[PDB]
Amino acid sequence: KSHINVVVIGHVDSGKSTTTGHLIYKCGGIDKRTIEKFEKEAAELGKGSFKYAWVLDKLKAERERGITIDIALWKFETPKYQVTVIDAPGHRDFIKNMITGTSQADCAILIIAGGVGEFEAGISKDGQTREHALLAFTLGVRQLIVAVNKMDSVKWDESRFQEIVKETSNFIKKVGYNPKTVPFVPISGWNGDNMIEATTNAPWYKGWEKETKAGVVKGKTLLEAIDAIEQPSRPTDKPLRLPLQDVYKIGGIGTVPVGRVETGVIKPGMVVTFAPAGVTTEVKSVEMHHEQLEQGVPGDNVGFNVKNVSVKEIRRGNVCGDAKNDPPKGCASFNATVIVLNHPGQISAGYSPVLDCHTAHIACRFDELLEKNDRRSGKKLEDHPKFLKSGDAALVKFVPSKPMCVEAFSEYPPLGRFAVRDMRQTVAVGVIKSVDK
Amino acid sequence: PAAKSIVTLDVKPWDDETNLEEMVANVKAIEMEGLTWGAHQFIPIGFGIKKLQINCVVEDDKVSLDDLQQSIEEDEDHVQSTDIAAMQAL
Repeated sequence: KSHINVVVIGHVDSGKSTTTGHLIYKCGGIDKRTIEKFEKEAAELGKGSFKYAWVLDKLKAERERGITIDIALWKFETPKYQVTVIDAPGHRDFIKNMITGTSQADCAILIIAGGVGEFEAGISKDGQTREHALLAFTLGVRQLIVAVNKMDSVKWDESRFQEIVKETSNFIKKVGYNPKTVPFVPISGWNGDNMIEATTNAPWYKGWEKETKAGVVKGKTLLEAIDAIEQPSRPTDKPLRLPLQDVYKIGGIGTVPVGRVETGVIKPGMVVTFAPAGVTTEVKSVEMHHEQLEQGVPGDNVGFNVKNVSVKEIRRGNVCGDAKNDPPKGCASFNATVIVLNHPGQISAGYSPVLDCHTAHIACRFDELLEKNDRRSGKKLEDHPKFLKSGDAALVKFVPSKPMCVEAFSEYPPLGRFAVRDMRQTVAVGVIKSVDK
Repeated sequence: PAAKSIVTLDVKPWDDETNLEEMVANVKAIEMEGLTWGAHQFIPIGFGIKKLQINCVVEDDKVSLDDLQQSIEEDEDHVQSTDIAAMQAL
């Protein structure tokens, strides 16, 4: 099965975590042993019958106490895909992680509460949910699924669902998504309505639909909507790009850089170059985990041995690529479309905050505010704005304070998106449009 | 109730000789209001080197992950760097 990443977003009262838990649980994504002990307990409480939601509550408690073992990532398999899901945290430091993180989503799932009060509270202009949707859209997550949760709280009323769909369509349209390409699925995460099996509580519901470039796709459940995600393409054809995370000196082996293959492929015997270091050498061997790989592909976090290089000649932030196939280089400057997030203040030329791009952490000057643009279309609205404020989209010329290797987002996505840090938060997100190498 | 997030951090040593038991002990000794350390394991990353993968549960309003990472990295004798491997809503 092919693999895809999905990010679930929504207001704290949307029930997105309960919904996410149900999917993983009932799609065989949870550890067998874990489920057994929690189901056994769930049964003991009464005559035997138990709700899946109770089992999830017990797991949540174990996770909260910091007992649950292994990485904080949910995974499950649909008929067509192996899915890794990120149930977006509300933590303010997650913003930078979403931008520079390794697991970029192929589709976002916006969970919305159907209740009158809870629905309005979730589509607020200044809400964290809109910020996550805006970030997803900005970073190129073009596939979206909307699940209207807690339908039981509104007695599965068709009018209410229709009004929610209309208001939510306006909400996502303003962010930038085309509502016609988005399935709207009424569900009850808690009860399992329209999750894996079609609901029996809404005779009027005929299913969801979405327009694609080839036609119209329809289905009934949220699981079907996920399976309907259009197959994403991987960067295995592009030249190698491997940002360094660490570098080690192993006696008898030599220098061993470690990082994630973002684009292209790395193989032993290959000749590579490290920018902006300017070092070129042969890849002796490649290892991942307990195995000696024959090749590292996009997504693989690998360590590799290179010769005639001191662990001091290369370091974190440098980028490794093929020496002859469009080798990476440091830049004199780079232009990027910057979307200013909600933060108190105004940004003027001269501003020099720290930027996080792939594994680079370098202060870069907003050398010139080239234009202010209409965010969704990118159309230039003004030449040389005097300052930028929350909500603005603008083309900015950046000059790094230290040697730095970046790429245009359209060419090498992982090296073309960045987060701007200041005032204890991410104040802006950038997408690199051009680079002066 | 206070909003929380689960964070999985990767803590990397200097080489294949770094004392890993001391490395994780020093991490777990760090105290922050709203911070609870969770399970951990050592994962091979190649050539004999092993990284520390450790989970923690933090109260969104009280714990700065930047500050936490910086504090862990003060242990220069054992830690080369830290990275956020995963973040999930609780």
